[PDB]
Amino acid sequence: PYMVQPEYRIYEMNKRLQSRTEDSDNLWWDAFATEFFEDDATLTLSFCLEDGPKRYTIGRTLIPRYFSTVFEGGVTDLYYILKHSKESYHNSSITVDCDQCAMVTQHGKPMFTKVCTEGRLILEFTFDDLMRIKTWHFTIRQYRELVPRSILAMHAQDPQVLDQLSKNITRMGLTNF
Amino acid sequence: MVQPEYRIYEMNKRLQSRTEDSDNLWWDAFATEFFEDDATLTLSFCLEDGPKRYTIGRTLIPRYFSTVFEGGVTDLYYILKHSKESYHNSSITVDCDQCAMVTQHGKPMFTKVCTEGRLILEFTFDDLMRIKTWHFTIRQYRELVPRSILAMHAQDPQVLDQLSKNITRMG
Repeated sequence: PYMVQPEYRIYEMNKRLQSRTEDSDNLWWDAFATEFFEDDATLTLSFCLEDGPKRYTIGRTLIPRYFSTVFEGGVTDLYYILKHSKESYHNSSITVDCDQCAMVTQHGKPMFTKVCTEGRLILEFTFDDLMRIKTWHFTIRQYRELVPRSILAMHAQDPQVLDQLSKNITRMGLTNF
Repeated sequence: MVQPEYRIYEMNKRLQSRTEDSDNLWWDAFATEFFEDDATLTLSFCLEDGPKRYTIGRTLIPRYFSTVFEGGVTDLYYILKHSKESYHNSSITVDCDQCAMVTQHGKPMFTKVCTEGRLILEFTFDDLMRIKTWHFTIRQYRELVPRSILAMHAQDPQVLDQLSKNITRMG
């Protein structure tokens, strides 16, 4: 009766990523993959290095493992910004071809780094009622680790920062790290 | 099954089509697309002296958004997290306690600025679904700088070139 256009599917995927928790198990990730990918889908990461092109292709089975992995090291947020996508409708598929795609991951402590991985993202959807990704190909061109700067001078005098210093010397020694 | 939060995704997409040469007329069409003819926009702070509220009238709403692009900014988008949607007579409320306004700067710092807080949006329950009120309570602010990832970046001859250009501007 209706049909989701493909950019709404991606907003859905960002929204679903936002409800992941530190308690989300592997079954939650399996359902994430079942929601958005096809049963035979693949996910490819591509780099152009001095040695030549580097392909990393993940089968459908490990697509859930991949997303769980991106979250592993204290990550709290992951989302996708697609800038100026081009859609092309085919007989049985739609392709979303984004030249400026940014994958954003927010880290927690101690750095609270915002990581931006940017490149070309090619998405092949099925012209389906379900509208799931059949191929995900991400060619990485650019990478940034953004660190919050200390905005005010008095921040370097915060007694909580100095306590963190003193709490190291309490648990470890002064001659000890 | 109507989905009001996506209206802001569309705003994000629409903002991306802004160019370095986007008119005042362009921003007036932007405002007309997403805001009612009588909308207001309010930013709020809780400060040492009490609530401070800044409210913009509809005619000043396009100039709000283009001002955000005046410092050499290249991107502006909104990230809404765990929004609660509410349906009234003729209105829908979108209340997001984790709204992030993200702006990308250009040279020399290439900063990414994240302004975060509570965003409340009142939409008309009609076919255009345009914003009646936009109320943003700013609770958190971060200026993120790209770090230098590799030690050899400090020896880059283009970095030394800009230094050399500087000393020329001295005598």
